[PDB]
Amino acid sequence: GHFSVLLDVKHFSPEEIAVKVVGEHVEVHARHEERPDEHGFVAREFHRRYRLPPGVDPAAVTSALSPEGVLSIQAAPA
Amino acid sequence: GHFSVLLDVKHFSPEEIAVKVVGEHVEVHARHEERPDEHGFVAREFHRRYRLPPGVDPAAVTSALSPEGVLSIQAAPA
Amino acid sequence: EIPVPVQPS
Amino acid sequence: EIPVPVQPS
Repeated sequence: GHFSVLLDVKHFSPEEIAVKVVGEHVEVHARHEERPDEHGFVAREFHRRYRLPPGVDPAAVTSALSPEGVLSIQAAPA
Repeated sequence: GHFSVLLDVKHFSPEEIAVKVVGEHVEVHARHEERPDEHGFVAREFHRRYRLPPGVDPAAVTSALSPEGVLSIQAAPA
Repeated sequence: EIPVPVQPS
Repeated sequence: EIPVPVQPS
């Protein structure tokens, strides 16, 4: 099997995103500490969870972040 | 003085938003527990902070959420 | 700290 | 639990 997801993570830098395989799921945890903006301060955080299909090796799961702010999590077909 | 802010809180219901006056600031804490979506599950959380001008009574601060998902926090001119 | 009710509208 | 490095690209 394979795994392939694309995510918009526009407010987060690579160091603010944590991807992990926990059980039968791929978890994405993005968090940024308080930062200034036009009107005040803003801190943001999200947690996304996707299931990992049976024929996919958790060790084959890679993650990359594009200069456009698109996070792609993939596991090539086995 | 007065206080008036407008926020887009599209993913949160009134019960998932907490507005409070802490010191010289107005804090907005929005959090929703894990919920299903097109590809997986998603939980979201944000914390915004705005300063409260000196001539504004913290007791005069009101908050309302429009059916369009716009949160307005206001304190009428004193 | 003072809590501010979020009035549904 | 296995961690997945986020590769900058």
